[PDB]
Amino acid sequence: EHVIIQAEFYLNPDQSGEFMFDFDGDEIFHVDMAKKETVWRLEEFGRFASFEAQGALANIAVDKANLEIMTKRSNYTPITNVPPEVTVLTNSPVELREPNVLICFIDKFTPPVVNVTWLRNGKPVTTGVSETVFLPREDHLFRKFHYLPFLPSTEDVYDCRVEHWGLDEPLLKHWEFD
Amino acid sequence: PKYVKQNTLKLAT
Amino acid sequence: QLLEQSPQFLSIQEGENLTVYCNSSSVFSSLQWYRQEPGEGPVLLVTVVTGGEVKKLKRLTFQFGDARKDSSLHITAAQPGDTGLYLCAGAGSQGNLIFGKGTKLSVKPNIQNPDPAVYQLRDSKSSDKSVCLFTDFDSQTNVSQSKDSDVYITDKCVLDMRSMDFKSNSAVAWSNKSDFACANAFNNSIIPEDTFFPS
Amino acid sequence: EDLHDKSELTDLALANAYGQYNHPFIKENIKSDEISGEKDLIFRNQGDSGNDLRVKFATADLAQKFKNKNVDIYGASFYYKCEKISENISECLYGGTTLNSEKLAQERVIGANVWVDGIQKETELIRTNKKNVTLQELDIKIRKILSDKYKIYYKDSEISKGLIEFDMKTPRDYSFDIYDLKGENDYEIDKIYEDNKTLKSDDISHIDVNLYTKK
Amino acid sequence: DTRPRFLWQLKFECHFFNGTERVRLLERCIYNQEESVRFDSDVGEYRAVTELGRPDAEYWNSQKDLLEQRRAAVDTYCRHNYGVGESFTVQRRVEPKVTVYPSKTQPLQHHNLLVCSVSGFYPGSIEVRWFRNGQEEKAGVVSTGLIQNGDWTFQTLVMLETVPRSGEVYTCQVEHPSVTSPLTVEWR
Amino acid sequence: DGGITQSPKYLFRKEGQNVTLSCEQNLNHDAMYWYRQDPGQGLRLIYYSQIVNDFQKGDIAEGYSVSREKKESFPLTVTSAQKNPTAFYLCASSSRSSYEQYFGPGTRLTVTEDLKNVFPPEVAVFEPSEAEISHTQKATLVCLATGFYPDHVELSWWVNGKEVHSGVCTDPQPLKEQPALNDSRYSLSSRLRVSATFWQNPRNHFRCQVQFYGLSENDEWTQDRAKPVTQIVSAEAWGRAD
Ligand code: NA
Repeated sequence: EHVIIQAEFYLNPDQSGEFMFDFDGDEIFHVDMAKKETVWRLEEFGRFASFEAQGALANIAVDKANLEIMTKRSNYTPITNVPPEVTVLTNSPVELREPNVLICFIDKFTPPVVNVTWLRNGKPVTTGVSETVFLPREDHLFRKFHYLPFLPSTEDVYDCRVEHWGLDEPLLKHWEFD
Repeated sequence: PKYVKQNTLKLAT
Repeated sequence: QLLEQSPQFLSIQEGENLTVYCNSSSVFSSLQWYRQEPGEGPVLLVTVVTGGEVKKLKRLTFQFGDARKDSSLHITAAQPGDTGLYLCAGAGSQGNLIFGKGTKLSVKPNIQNPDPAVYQLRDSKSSDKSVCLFTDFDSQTNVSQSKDSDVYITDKCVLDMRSMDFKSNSAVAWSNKSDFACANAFNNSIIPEDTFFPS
Repeated sequence: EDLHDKSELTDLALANAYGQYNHPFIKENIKSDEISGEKDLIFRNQGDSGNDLRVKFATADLAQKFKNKNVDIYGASFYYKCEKISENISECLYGGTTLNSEKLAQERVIGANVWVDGIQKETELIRTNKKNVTLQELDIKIRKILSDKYKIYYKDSEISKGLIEFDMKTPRDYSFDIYDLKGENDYEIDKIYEDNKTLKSDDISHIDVNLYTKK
Repeated sequence: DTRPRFLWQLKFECHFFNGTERVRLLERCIYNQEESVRFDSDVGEYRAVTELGRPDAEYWNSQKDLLEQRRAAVDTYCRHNYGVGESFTVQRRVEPKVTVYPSKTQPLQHHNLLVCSVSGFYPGSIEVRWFRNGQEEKAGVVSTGLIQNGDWTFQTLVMLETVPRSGEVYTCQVEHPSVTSPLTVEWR
Repeated sequence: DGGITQSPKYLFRKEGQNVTLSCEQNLNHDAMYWYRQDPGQGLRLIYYSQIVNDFQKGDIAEGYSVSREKKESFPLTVTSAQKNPTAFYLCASSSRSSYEQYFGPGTRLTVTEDLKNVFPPEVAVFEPSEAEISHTQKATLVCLATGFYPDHVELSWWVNGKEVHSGVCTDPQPLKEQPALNDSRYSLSSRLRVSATFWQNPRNHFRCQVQFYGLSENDEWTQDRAKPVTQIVSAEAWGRAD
């Protein structure tokens, strides 16, 4: 028993869209709209399979036009924002001086716009960072992963700062060496 | 081999 | 894409079998034959679409060359009603019909009781005018045109008196030259030696 | 052996392939009690315009199997080098034969994905009401769509290579190279179908078509 | 930034039962988190889920070749894609690393909470078991549940309430499809 | 019972004039075609149109123009730039359910060097000879239409007020009266043959009738003779015993 989901969205007035395939909750690939390429979640996927980005681009164009149609059809009812729940967690149990990965898991939110920062001590870090696209959920909210690789120490603390419109105040989740 | 996509459809106008 | 039709003209006696041809250096995907009466629209006879195809429609037999480069139209026991222009047309799998120049087919009727004669006919009007009527010759006879500017001679025409199971050929000659008489009107035609000349 | 290019084929070969896949012979509920050359089955006056029909197999057991059965025919029909059986015009055909009684309760629709240079084009559809359907019938039906939409057998179309794959729910899948014509003439081109290979209709999953340009 | 947003989401869901023996296609259109109209292969036509979806369902059900394409997508689309990614998804195996350590909290002295963490594994079906001296304990067991790291690996922590005694060896056992016999990690 | 039509059947113009040829069809076909036909040349494609609002040049489009605003209709315009306008013009239509091109009846266009050349036919009936009567027991009437230009005539025979086709033969080609002249006048003969007995009945009335297609009620005529308009010219004869 399994599920493959082709999931797309368009958002106004942000004018961003996304197109991705999901297997059981993991991303197989998405299409980068700006660069018109297919990006496999894991690199191995992309010598086993292929997908022509163009097909997604055509879909996104129809999604755009349809959103405008629906927006108007609903007498311009806007989305109700739903704040995310954040949990920070680590790749594997922390071992002092052995490269690990911090995981900021952003869950149960909509619309799909989110400003995310890693604060080491209190200053923002953007070195070796990575992230995923907005992944789908059965309730039609979104999930998103952010990644900060580091080296475990007592000499440091971390803060994943998450901003979202359904949050009256920027959300902060802390993680200190155990 | 190739992934097939389902086409998004134009809504009723 | 060029289609050539062979022969340009054919004159034949009723009862004979004949073949006409449509040729090209290019391959055709479909090839057609049309028949046309003078001053009318051509009518489709048949379309052939596979090499070696033979189609049979009563006395007509159409064939597509095995290598898609030619077609033949065969008529068994030709009849006068088969008279007309036979046009070949070729398509190609994509873009439109090109036509040949046509074989002009003339089938001459069997004439059962020839009685060749040349008569003189007077104007209905009190006017002093006359025509000469060459008539009742069999279809073996040909009528030549005038070799004189002021003598008019029409080709032969077959009329059909349907009620009387009777057909006949004729040709008309006229002039206003004082020089001209029915004895001499058809001198340039080869006519039967027993042609009747009244009085 | 890689996909053959259109450019390799004689004008005649393309015209013959166009002709075969655009004008197949299709008839239901006919029967032959007559074997010829031990392999072929004869249906007198049962072809186009009253022609005789010679349905040709690869083996005598195949002909004996349908001999004196109420069959359905669906195949690519030719005249050139069709052996005569009588003085009537004879029309020939390889295989394409199945049992007339063996019908589905409801029409089976089979979808076909299509890509050109990897670019996804409109999905195509074919149908059959046969419980068992020849592979010939479905190849004809796909190439007909491809001929109509993509002009695969026009010399001057942009399509230069093409592949059709039948994706079965059971283990064995089948493939056709659209330009790997076994020769210039209908009787050579169409021989591929002589094995009378037949698929259970319920076991067919779907079809994939890949066409390629010069680009 | 204050502008009201408007969102359009599209989902084509392929549900597989027993390899590829039974497939279900669910196609869903979603405006501002609200599904409006869907196609469900068990139904075979579009159906409005809210009144906003109504014009779409009936426009779409009016096109016979649309419906026909949709009803055969179970094959052309679902099985097709299943087959494409079978080697690297369905049959993906990553073996968990197993580790046992005392928790770094707990109430309230003269007691011990033990932690079994299984990390970096694929797929999510997993049985984790605790043993005291070769005999399994089921009382006082508490688990996080599966945690999906994104990146195609799971992790889970299983905890055990211990009232510790002299001589004891605790064991964490992990049974998983990437290994042909159980994984055991020992603690004292 | 749909079909294609063309109009008018006969078209006559002075050189330097653009002219419209009409073609309608109600066969509900999308595709339409115009050809010209010349003696010994067959048909050559001028223009075609695969569907309403679309048209595309043929082999010999120079001098010609079409519009296709409606499905039913495909006007051809022959422009003064066309160097050899005189021809027989055929329209055709087809569907994708058959290879067949269906043809309209054709329109004959003659372009004159100038309008002074235009003359209606004189028409005369010549009565059967008493030699043919005694020799064959039959009686041939001859009708002669002479001095007409352009060659745009239709002759018919009327016996007792009813048109006849039986016993009739009309030359399929006219004769050129003055061949060394490009706008030569024409002549045409026809025969009607009946039994002597039928000719000998003074109740039987015979009429040769020639519909001529000439100048319109718009063309300028100044010259001495009556204007050579579209008209019927006739001659008659009655049976006699004698
Ligand atoms: Na055929």
